[PDB]
Amino acid sequence: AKFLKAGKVAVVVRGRYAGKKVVIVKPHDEGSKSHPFGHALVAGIERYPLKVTKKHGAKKVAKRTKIKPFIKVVNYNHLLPTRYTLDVEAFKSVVSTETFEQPSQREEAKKVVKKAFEERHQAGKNQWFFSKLRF
Amino acid sequence: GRVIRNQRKGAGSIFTSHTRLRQGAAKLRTLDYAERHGYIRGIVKQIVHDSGRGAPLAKVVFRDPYKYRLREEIFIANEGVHTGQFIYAGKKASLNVGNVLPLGSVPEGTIVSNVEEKPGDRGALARASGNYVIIIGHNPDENKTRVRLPSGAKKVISSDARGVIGVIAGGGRVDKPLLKAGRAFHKYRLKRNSWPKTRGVAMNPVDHPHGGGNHQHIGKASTISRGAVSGQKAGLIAARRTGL
Amino acid sequence: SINQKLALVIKSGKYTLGYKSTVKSLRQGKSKLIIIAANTPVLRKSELEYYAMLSKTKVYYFQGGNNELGTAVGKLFRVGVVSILEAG
Amino acid sequence: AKRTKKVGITGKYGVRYGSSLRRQVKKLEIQQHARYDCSFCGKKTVKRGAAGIWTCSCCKKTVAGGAYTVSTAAAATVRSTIRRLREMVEA
Amino acid sequence: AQRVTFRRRNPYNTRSNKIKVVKTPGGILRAQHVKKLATRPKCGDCGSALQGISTLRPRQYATVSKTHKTVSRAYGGSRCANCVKERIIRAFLIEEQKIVKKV
Amino acid sequence: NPLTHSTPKNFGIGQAVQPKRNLSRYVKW
Amino acid sequence: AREITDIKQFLELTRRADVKTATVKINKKLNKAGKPFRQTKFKVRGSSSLYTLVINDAGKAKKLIQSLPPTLKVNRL
RNA sequence: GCUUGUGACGGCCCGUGAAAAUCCACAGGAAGGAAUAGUUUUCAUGCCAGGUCGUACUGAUAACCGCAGCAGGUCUCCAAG
RNA sequence: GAUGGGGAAGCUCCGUUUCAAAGGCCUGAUUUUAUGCAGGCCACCAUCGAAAGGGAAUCCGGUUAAGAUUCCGGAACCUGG
Ligand SMILES: [Cl-]
Ligand SMILES: [Mg+2]
Ligand SMILES: [Mg+2]
Ligand SMILES: [Mg+2]
Ligand SMILES: [Mg+2]
Ligand SMILES: [Mg+2]
Ligand SMILES: [Mg+2]
Ligand SMILES: [Mg+2]
Ligand SMILES: [Mg+2]
Ligand SMILES: [Mg+2]
Ligand SMILES: [Zn+2]
Ligand SMILES: [Zn+2]
Repeated sequence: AKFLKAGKVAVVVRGRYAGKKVVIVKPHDEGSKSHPFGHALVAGIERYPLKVTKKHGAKKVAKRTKIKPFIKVVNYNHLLPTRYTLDVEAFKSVVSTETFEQPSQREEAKKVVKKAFEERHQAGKNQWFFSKLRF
Repeated sequence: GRVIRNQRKGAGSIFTSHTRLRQGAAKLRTLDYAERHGYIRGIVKQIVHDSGRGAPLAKVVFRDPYKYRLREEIFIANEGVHTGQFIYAGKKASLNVGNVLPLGSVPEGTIVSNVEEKPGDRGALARASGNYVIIIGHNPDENKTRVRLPSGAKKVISSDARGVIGVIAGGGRVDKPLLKAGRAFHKYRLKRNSWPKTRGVAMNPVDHPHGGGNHQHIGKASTISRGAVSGQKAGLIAARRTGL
Repeated sequence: SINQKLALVIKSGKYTLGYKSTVKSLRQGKSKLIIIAANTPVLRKSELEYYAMLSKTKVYYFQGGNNELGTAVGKLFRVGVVSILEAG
Repeated sequence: AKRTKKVGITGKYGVRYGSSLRRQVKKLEIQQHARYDCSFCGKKTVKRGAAGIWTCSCCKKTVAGGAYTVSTAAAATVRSTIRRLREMVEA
Repeated sequence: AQRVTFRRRNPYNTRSNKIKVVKTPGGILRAQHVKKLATRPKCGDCGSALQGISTLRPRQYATVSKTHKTVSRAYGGSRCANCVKERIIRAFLIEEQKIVKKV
Repeated sequence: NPLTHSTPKNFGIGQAVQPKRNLSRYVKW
Repeated sequence: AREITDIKQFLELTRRADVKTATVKINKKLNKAGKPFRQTKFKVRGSSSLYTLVINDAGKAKKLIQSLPPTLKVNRL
């Protein structure tokens, strides 16, 4: 009956990431010491990869497949859950409550997320997650 | 005498229409490939007032079939049409209020408005507020449709002529009296210079055929033949009968 | 008679009124049935269906507007969606 | 208290224009100045702008209607006729 | 008791000829010509005023920085947050419905 | 292979914008 | 037209390669409730704007004059 | 309190009460770009230039029009006890 | 109110995007020289019409027999490059 789990894919509705697809890593159903509301820890895409055709060269294909990730704590009311899923075990440990409140630790976590997303995009799977929403 | 009042209106100097505040000519879409084969969907963005016209106007935006852009149309709104409503125009449109269909694609008894006299003239019949056209019969051979007009006349129209389902909004306007000369003044201020009107019998013979005399009277029959010339056609033109 | 059945569950069961509280119940999986008024916007109606599909919750459509649904529950105000937590 | 016996809103015209003409204006002025239920939001917040234009204060949805009423008797008959004809030609 | 005059050759009280009386360091009252007040930019969907956008005359927007004329979000200086929220929800739900209609 | 996808366009009535076709028959000479 | 409060940013203006003159203004002003004091204002004439540094401490005002560059032209009162 | 500016509202219409130049934002992603190096002149500072014609005064019981230094006529802003 | 066109013996009349093959800025191509030559873009198609409508940007002090938001002193702002 509960669908907000550690593999659910959601759509951000507010906060400079509106219209970006995101995946839930760690949910907190009953608030916390900070953020006194239902919220989840998510990792998403800030810059979707561009479309690739057969005419593009090797140097151009690699440039158009770059993905810029982000990490954010989002209220439940600002998320639109979907029916799609994406396993987060490759970067579940690095993204946690401790990775915040530290400028340097946030950068290291996002580098791990970028590696996982780029490998996920290669050998195409989770195609709906890597396709930008049009609105 | 001199040139009478009804002769001076054809020169069009001070008798032209006042068209500063008009929203634009109210026409249907140009009949194209989508209209005659399938249908195209439009969206009502707003319903606005038009100066000099009793009925309100609807702004409908369609997508350009052959180019990436939006095209805006000005329609005469029917009763029940609201902002945000989807409008379907074409041969394969459904029978709903606000949809544009050719007269050959509706059953007998359908109520339509903004009816084309000929296919492609973009609406000529039943445009004033509260008026409509009734479909009374079809002739599948030679592609003709029989319709009933607001004046009661029966007309035969091609079945490819388009029409809008429903009745023109704004009905019942003429049931409230103007109640004073000021309201009539502002009504014709947005239309043209035809008000107030001086009676011909109150003029001099040089001015009007009804003018002159020691009493205010016409002097001859007011029924005027169809063959009379300009300057004579004052009164009741080619009247088949008079009286109550 | 849906009016009679809905009247009884108010007295003996747990219910929820309003859009914001209904979504919260569906998000937490504590809703057994949601009742949606006839005059609600389609965009809002389609969003409640998507939440109910994810949580596997039955959806019933009320034959009346928000004014009528408020009377059926027993309130003097309009109600858009009713969430039934537990039946009586 | 009850300020006037029968003129109602037409008391702004005083003794002019004739009682019969003032009586007909009263019936239609009440209709055009009234509030109506919105079929979209359910609230009684519909008022006339220009003739034939009715807008909801809450929804901000504007509906084309009659000159002095949201829906005329003739327009209601049209909707019934179209609904009956649509069903026959679709099934 | 001190009276003022227009400082331009326009002698008529038009919209572009509005004045305000001020006192100068010289101790006298002198008229000051003020420009017409600006209007806030409006939303492209609902027509409400946009939050976080400077209110200037049209030609003054070419002198201020970009941060004054936008909000860090999609459709920043064009649509308000609520209209952007409705666009995203409507876009997602309709596309999901299209998939189930295909099958 | 896994980066390129097939995205056919629907050129029906009311669908995507029509492509450029040969209009020599309709040219206003 | 522009008031500068940081002492460090004032010294770099005097050697910005576009400054030619500066002036020192001494004002006798009273404090909130007691005896008056000497207020010194340092104004640097830039190419596009005038920068003014205001300090109410007489002791610190003397040190700034000594550290003022000799190339810069200074007008007293 | 007076004059005036402005804000949120309310009444009224079979009257619902200009246009264009011009300026900005967004959607879109064509191109262009880093490692011993480049882009930003929408952040700051610094450099140069900005032509042509009008500009005095009266604006009225004497500077305008009425044969005139004519009790006539002629648009408008500021407004003390 | 021109043009394209159509009227009129003609001085000229109609008409203003009209039954017209109606035009030019983003560059690429070229280091013979200046722009010929390749894609694509856009078809809007003269001009005149407000010293009270729309509109990029300046204020204070001082100065003359007679000028100043224009000169002087000080302090700003806009456009183009
Ligand atoms: Cl006459
Ligand atoms: Mg007489
Ligand atoms: Mg005669
Ligand atoms: Mg006669
Ligand atoms: Mg002006
Ligand atoms: Mg002068
Ligand atoms: Mg004279
Ligand atoms: Mg001509
Ligand atoms: Mg001009
Ligand atoms: Mg002078
Ligand atoms: Zn409503
Ligand atoms: Zn909005």
